[PDB]
Amino acid sequence: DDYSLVHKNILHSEDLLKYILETSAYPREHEQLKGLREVTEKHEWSSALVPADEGLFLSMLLKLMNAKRTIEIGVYTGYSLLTTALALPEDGKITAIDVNKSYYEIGLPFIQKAGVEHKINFIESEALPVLDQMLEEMKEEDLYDYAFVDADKSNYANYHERLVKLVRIGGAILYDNTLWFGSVAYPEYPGLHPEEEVARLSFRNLNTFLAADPRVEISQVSIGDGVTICRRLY
Amino acid sequence: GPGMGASIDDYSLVHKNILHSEDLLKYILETSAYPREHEQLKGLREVTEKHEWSSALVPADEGLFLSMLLKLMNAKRTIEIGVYTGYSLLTTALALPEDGKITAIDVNKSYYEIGLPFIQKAGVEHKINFIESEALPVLDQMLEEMKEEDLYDYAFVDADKSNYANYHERLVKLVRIGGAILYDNTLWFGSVAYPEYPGLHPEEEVARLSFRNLNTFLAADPRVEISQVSIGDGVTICRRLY
Ligand SMILES: Nc1ncnc2c1ncn2[C@@H]1O[C@H](CSCC[C@H](N)C(=O)O)[C@@H](O)[C@H]1O
Ligand SMILES: Nc1ncnc2c1ncn2[C@@H]1O[C@H](CSCC[C@H](N)C(=O)O)[C@@H](O)[C@H]1O
Ligand SMILES: [Mg+2]
Ligand SMILES: [Mg+2]
Repeated sequence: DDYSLVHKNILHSEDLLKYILETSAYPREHEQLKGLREVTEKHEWSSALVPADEGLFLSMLLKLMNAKRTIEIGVYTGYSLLTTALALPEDGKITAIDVNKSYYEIGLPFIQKAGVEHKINFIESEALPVLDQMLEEMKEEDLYDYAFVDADKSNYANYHERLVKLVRIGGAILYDNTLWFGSVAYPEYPGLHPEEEVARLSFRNLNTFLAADPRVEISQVSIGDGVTICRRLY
Repeated sequence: GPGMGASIDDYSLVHKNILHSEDLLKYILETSAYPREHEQLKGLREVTEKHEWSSALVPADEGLFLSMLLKLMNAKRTIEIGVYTGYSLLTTALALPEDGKITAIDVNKSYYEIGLPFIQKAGVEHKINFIESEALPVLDQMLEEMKEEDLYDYAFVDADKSNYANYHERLVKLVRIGGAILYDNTLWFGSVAYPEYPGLHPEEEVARLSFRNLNTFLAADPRVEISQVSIGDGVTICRRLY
């Protein structure tokens, strides 16, 4: 974590974010999500964690659209994955993909105690080959309702070209961190780790592309670090 | 407020935003909102920006989020409480299918008639039943006449800010199980973040205290699941559980 941006907020004060979390998020957070978050807070990459207010937003979307089959790309310790698994019905199904299974094992005991591991097919791999392989075998009747994209930041455009064919018409594709700590707002942004700058430029290009992509409708939402919701049109 | 009482000259929060910079908000609007905004929404927004109550207008990024929720949940029958010039109402009517139906309520029809030419030009006024009235008597009459068959899929609440809690007690019975109730402005320019806050007009302070109480109440209400979203001035989404 030699990164520069980890502690930057997109909201105007730490006090405002704290108010949201303490008033509206933590009281509604499943005990196993609380447990998973607290153990993840001890980890070196805790800054990658999907925050608790964003989690409840993901859950609300899944329930409002009556999602049943989803894909979760970029799992880390499993906060967004457990959010999804708790939101789905008892017979819901999730394909979860991450290059690093050791991160998943940090949160897996909490997923198991929540009683939802049976919904999850965890695949340890880089996401792009898995999505390529899904496209070759995907039957139209098995298209996903919802995809959450939170893996290699520099690769979101490549994920998008597969996902617009893997989610159903009317299904949702959510891209996490599309404001990149607010640093996308300017053509140049000093002081970044070179990997952070790669990600920043990738998101500026992605945001412009998705706003013109005729295959989806979009809504960029200033929650967490920015989330762009895409809905497949055809 | 826009509906009744104090003028805009007294208000203290109008120039605040919940995001960390105006540059970030401008980036969101110019990159992701304006390119996806219907030309009649653009026209309605631009005429409304010149009105004395422009601070109450639902912004363009929030509008596209409302549209996205409506479409993802396949909403068909909705209620819009607090219309003003009609930005969120036109957003809803464009999002709904051709046979969608909206019950729109506002105490001031003259505000609505500012936006009506754009709604007409957009070709979706046929979906809208506009009712000029305070909202509570209308909702109470709906409670007496409603059958389970005709419950609303979605309600957008953006009327008298001091009175959302009373709206909520009706809407949890008027929206179907699994349907959505959205409360607008629940972060009130960030001023909800402290028990005490300096220098607001009495009406702004009454609204601030109302939102602090509402946010605590909704988080404790077993009838709904919630998500408070830091878009616009804060939107709290509620989903009816029973
Ligand atoms: N090419 C790749 N394919 C799949 N996963 C990748 C990847 N590159 C990085 N990742 C994974 O992407 C994750 C980003 S952090 C994901 C956070 C998680 N969604 C949450 O709810 O908190 C890390 O776990 C990392 O191991
Ligand atoms: N008691 C009441 N019943 C119904 N409408 C009310 C009301 N008190 C105030 N209002 C109306 O609530 C509106 C708040 S501003 C609404 C903004 C609008 N939703 C948008 O998309 O921009 C004003 O038009 C005001 O006239
Ligand atoms: Mg992320
Ligand atoms: Mg409002």
